[PDB]
Amino acid sequence: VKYTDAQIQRLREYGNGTYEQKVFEDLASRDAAFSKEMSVASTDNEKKIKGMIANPSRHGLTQLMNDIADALVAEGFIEVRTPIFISKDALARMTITEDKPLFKQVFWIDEKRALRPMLAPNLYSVMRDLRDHTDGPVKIFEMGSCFRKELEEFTMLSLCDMGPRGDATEVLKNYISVVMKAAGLPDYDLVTIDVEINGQEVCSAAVGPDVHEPTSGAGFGLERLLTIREKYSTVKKGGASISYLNGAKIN
Amino acid sequence: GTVKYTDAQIQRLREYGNGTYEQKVFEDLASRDAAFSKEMSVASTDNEKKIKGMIANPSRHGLTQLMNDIADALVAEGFIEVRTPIFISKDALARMTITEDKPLFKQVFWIDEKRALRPMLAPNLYSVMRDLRDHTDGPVKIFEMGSCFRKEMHLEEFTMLSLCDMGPRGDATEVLKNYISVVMKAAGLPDYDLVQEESDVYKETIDVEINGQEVCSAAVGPHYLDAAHDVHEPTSGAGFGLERLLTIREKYSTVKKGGASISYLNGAKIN
Ligand SMILES: Nc1ncnc2c1ncn2[C@@H]1O[C@H](COP(=O)(O)OP(=O)(O)OP(=O)(O)O)[C@@H](O)[C@H]1O
Ligand SMILES: Nc1ncnc2c1ncn2[C@@H]1O[C@H](COP(=O)(O)O)[C@@H](O)[C@H]1O
Ligand SMILES: [NH3+][C@@H](Cc1ccc2[nH]c3ccccc3c(=O)c2c1)C(=O)O
Ligand SMILES: [Mg+2]
Ligand SMILES: [Mg+2]
Ligand SMILES: [Mg+2]
Repeated sequence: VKYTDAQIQRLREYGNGTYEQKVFEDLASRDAAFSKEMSVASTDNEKKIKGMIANPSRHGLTQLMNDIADALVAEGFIEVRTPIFISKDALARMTITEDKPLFKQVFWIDEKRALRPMLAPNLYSVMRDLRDHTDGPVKIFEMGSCFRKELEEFTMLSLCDMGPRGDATEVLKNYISVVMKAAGLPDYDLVTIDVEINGQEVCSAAVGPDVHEPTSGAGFGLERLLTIREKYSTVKKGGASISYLNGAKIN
Repeated sequence: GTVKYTDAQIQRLREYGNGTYEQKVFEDLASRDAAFSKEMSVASTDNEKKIKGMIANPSRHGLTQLMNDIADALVAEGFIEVRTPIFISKDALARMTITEDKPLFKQVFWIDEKRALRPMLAPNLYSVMRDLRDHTDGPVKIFEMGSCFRKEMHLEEFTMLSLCDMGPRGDATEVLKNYISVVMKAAGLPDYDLVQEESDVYKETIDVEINGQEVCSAAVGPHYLDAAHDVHEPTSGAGFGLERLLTIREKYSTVKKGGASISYLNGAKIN
């Protein structure tokens, strides 16, 4: 006997335990355990919010962004910031056309512009222009909000490099290692390449997608990383919200 | 003399250059045009040097660094850093008194019939601060840094830093002035003026100006706005334009160079 779907939802509202795994042998014992775990979840949540107010910290998502960013700069990556608005033409050069399914997920701002659903269009542009100014490899990254109709707003970390690279795949796997280790998630699986933790995809990366330079890139979902690391019971608690703050429900 | 660079020449000089071209005066058109030619070459050269320096010495972004400098200073003062959604509701805008008839309403980017890109951080911050009051009897002090959007030193996407305090100990105006000092000093801009300005949302604000350029609007209340958000105690708050601060501190010739861009990187044009 397990918690009902409704009970799971109620437990996850204020609690960050792993309630789906629990089994009982009696509706009566399920119900008694549920009552106790709901009370513990709620009191634990209240104590946690009372603690943040009393000892404020950098936001958990901001802290994670800083930890990863300082690691990438030490690896030689330039941090860039690009606009949230992108053009329809930019999406089309990404092959996101009325045909592709991602297109139907795009938030349009007007007839010619959209909220970016990924960071790559802008980063490709910046990377290519930076290469106009140097003979060497160019390595950049951005962290920022992306938007898709479904989290509808999520924070992507995208890194990319252009230029000569001995063993592109090995180099890309090392970039992934730098990020994951800096994020506090050193244990993960690789599946052009996907990063999974217990089957949950947290990164998609690839080597080398009219003359072009060698290029590779990796995109991480930072709320997903934070959720896994802090063992929050939903992906809606660690990022931007007016209901949650650093894992705790404020209302 | 009395001859200046033309408006078009000023725009051309500022594309790659961060000098103060609007101050130049010349005897005649020939001397103006000769100086323009020389200064355009200097600007392009200096710009290329800056780009090559950034490539040789990769760094955090200047806007990110400013955001961290100020945020660390506020957390040290006991402010909670929050992050709230970019999307907000039409009702939330109405609660700020941003309704159909108001000028700012015409500046709003709508996502659908009920939701918009936030033009300001106050709507979400009011909600969060009010809910945090449910959990403490003491001061509630929060801030957010994040993109806001307006149809328009103006950008259509800009980064606001908004702070607010519900129930501070002491006079709300002196407390607000001290918080402004913390931010401005942490931003590397200790010299500024505080100027009363009119506001259709707040009635009157205290603005932070540097050489006449607004970089922040701040206010206590007003009471009708607090009551509209179920807040029944003294509140204050301040909203800073981070690109404006960075532009002034780094002496960039336009506000488009230090923030998010596909043409500029930390003051230098890459294309
Ligand atoms: N379009 C914009 N681009 C860049 N910064 C902006 C923009 N609008 C506002 N800001 C910054 O946000 C701060 C707080 O926003 P506020 O609502 O007071 O702006 P505002 O009074 O409309 O400004 P302005 O008179 O300069 O248009 C402003 O002091 C300014 O520093
Ligand atoms: N709707 C979403 N919510 C949260 N994270 C997302 C979302 N879409 C994509 N991501 C993250 O972004 C990464 C790259 O996305 P994609 O470009 O779709 O492969 C994924 O591996 C996820 O971690
Ligand atoms: N005038 C700008 C500046 C502004 C001024 C007063 C404020 N007071 C507040 C009170 C509670 C919650 C948040 C705020 C806050 O954002 C805030 C911001 C704007 O709002 O765009
Ligand atoms: Mg304005
Ligand atoms: Mg103004
Ligand atoms: Mg103002």
